[PDB]
Amino acid sequence: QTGFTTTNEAFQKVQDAVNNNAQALSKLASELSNTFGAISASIGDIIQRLDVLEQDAQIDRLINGRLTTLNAFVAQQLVRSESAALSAQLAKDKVNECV
Amino acid sequence: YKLQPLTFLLDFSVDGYIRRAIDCGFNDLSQLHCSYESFDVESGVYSVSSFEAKPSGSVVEQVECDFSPLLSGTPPQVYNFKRLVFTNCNYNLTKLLSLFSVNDFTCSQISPAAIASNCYSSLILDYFSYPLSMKSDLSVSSAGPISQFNYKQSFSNPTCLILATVPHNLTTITKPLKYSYINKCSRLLSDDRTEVPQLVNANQYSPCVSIVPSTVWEDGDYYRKQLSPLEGGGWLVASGSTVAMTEQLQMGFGITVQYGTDTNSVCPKIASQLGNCVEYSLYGVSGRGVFQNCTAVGVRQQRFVYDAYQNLVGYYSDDGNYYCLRACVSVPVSVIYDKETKTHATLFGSVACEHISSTMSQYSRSTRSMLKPVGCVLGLVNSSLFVEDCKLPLGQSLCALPDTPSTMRLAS
Amino acid sequence: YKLQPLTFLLDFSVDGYIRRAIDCGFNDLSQLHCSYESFDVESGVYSVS
Amino acid sequence: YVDVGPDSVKSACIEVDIQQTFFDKTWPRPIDVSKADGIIYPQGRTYSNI
Amino acid sequence: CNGFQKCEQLLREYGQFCSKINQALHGANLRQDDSVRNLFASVKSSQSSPIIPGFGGDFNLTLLEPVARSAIEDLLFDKVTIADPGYMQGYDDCMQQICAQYVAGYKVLPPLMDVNMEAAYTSSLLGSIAGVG
Repeated sequence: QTGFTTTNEAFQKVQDAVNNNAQALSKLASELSNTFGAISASIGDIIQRLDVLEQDAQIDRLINGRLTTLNAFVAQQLVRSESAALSAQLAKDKVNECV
Repeated sequence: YKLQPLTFLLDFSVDGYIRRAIDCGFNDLSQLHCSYESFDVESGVYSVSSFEAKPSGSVVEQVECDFSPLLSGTPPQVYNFKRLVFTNCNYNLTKLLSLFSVNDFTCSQISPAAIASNCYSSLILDYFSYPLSMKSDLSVSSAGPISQFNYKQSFSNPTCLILATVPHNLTTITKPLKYSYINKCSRLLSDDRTEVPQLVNANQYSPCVSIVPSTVWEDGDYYRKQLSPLEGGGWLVASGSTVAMTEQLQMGFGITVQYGTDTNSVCPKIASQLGNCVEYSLYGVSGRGVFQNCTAVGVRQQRFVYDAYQNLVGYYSDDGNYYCLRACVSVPVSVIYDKETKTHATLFGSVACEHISSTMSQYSRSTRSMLKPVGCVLGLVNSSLFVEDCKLPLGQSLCALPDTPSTMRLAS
Repeated sequence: YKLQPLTFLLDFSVDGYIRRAIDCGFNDLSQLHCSYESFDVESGVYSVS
Repeated sequence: YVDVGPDSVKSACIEVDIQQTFFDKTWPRPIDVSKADGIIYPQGRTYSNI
Repeated sequence: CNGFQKCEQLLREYGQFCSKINQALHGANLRQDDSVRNLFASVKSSQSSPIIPGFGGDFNLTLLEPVARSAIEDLLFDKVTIADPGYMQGYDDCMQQICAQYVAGYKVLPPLMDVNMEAAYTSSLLGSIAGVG
């Protein structure tokens, strides 16, 4: 009871797991919204570049990159959910016998 | 009935003639029906596009550089071109085009209407004497001699290449004796076995251009200057070609827009201070944020402030008032189809209950123009019975503990 | 002192003035700080040239 | 152009004595990044505490 | 996209990709709920001794509920630093100042179980351990 952060390695593991889920969600989404296009304000050529033709090109590449990044984020979430399901079954077994 | 481009889910009977159609745009349920590509979707909690707050009270923050020196006196040749930089000054594109008839107008990597409307950090204009016939030879990037050895425009910077003819009525411009350009520029090495040509950079001075007189004496004239041992020795070879002077003087103008410099507004009381709401604009950066006095972080040497993100916050732009902006507020919507009970309940995630506005009153975003205070669930829900514990329970699990059985009729 | 293009970790005070900086190019120890993008890092094996 | 005012009317420039060896001294002052010696602030904008 | 007429024309062509991403997220949330229920089902259906401040003589018991939110569990939740999930007042707290809805744009779903409900399940387990010993 007196010591959790230093005495218990397992408590440090809880802190790491909580930090990892929060960091992955916060860092990934912010970076994608952070000017993915080489020269953009998160929207490509909204008014400054050659009217509709330049705007459509820059927006299209930015949208395609965002979609591929979203697919990678979704794949990571699916892997995390699968690992969680296996760990949950192990936790249920520990409660059933050891507890 | 008005026609607009729309994505319609189409259901075809045995005949194949269309019998049932779904409009994805109108109603949240119709968007759900388009998803799964099924007329009826299994009951579930489904997210809908968040309702962004409407922009209001837009704030806009925006000397008199004359273009007379460029059109006054003899224009220099393309190799001897002189570039004039105009900063923090009011400018009129219409006056320049009216003054000179424009045979060719082109802008690269930018829109001519857009540059005129948008304030620019810098406006560099280059004046040169150019023959009208060789429009192709002058280019932002080309293997032609005029770009290679005379005047070039930077490809990376948005640049406008304009060819214009001075009017006879205008007397401020003085016609040059003849159009002159250096066809070939090369420097002999000290050994003299190999001679290396030099390609002029855009807005770059050339040593060969200086040795050639402003007007070349003869077409294909040859000028030789012996390079000093300090610069590696050898000789400088310049070949200059002359184009016969036209009856009407023709001038080639290169327009370069700089937005690189952070703080400069070359612009052609809603817009002013007061307005603690979503829409805003500043000297050079326009963003949507709510401004409140904060007085917390910022050297104030630069009016714009960065949040360590690719898009800077830009707060504290006014020196007099320290205002820190925030991100635009968007309210998430979650709807349970409840197909078995055929009842739809709409919940707005977070944002308390009072903050949310009925029928998107304060929010521009909606599925379509026509949409669709009791307690306070995860979010306000349009249900007649707030609590009916142990009544026909069904595990909808719309937010957390509430099972929301509608066999409407939530929080059991 | 001559200047050359380089990436430097920068620490900003509440005033926003740069009290201290890290030169990643100077040495491997600075390079590990640059990799983490943190002025202080826990000791660990790090990538080297 | 610009005017620097009247040019000097002095007949001859003043004699100069050059003693590089006397000037040379051991005074080493290495740039210290830790104290942010000789680093320009980003001119574009101010930055956050992190 | 922030939301523009130009964005909509490209988005409708790529709408199927957006729909498939949503389907995968909905499935992941549902499976996580199924896992939580399965663990709870094992804890449930077990007779529980009524909670006593002292279950046995000469035994210190931090596990006893202060009254929901058992002492040690509170310790754990306090040492750690979670600011990512805000519900009902979470958007209001961000305005006062994580910012999931303010920028980018995603919604963090509720756990679907109250902390008091989780404490009640631990309370049932604490009573069960002595009986099934």
